[PDB]
Amino acid sequence: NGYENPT
Amino acid sequence: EIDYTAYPWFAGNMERQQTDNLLKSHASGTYLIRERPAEAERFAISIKFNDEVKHIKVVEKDNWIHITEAKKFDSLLELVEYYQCHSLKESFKQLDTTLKYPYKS
Repeated sequence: NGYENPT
Repeated sequence: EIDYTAYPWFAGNMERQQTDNLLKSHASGTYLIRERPAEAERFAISIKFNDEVKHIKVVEKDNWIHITEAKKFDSLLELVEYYQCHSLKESFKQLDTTLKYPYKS
């Protein structure tokens, strides 16, 4: 959250 | 301990907004590793792509450095060095690019 999430 | 001040991709402690002001004028694949002003000694990969600056947490857990749980490194330098050659696609399908160009180019 806020950033980027993997996959 | 590695001294990251050496590398032309290390921006030190820098805020999110300043990073999008700095990277917006560059080609896709331009990146920087910065320290997060709200989490001391935690880092982020900021990379321009599709005219927007994406931001990825560098997690440190159980002595691994990683941005996805599915690929881990001993150090931040080794993390960056792996993703300079292998696209982030393998764990960020939103983001098919390697860490091509450090921002101090």
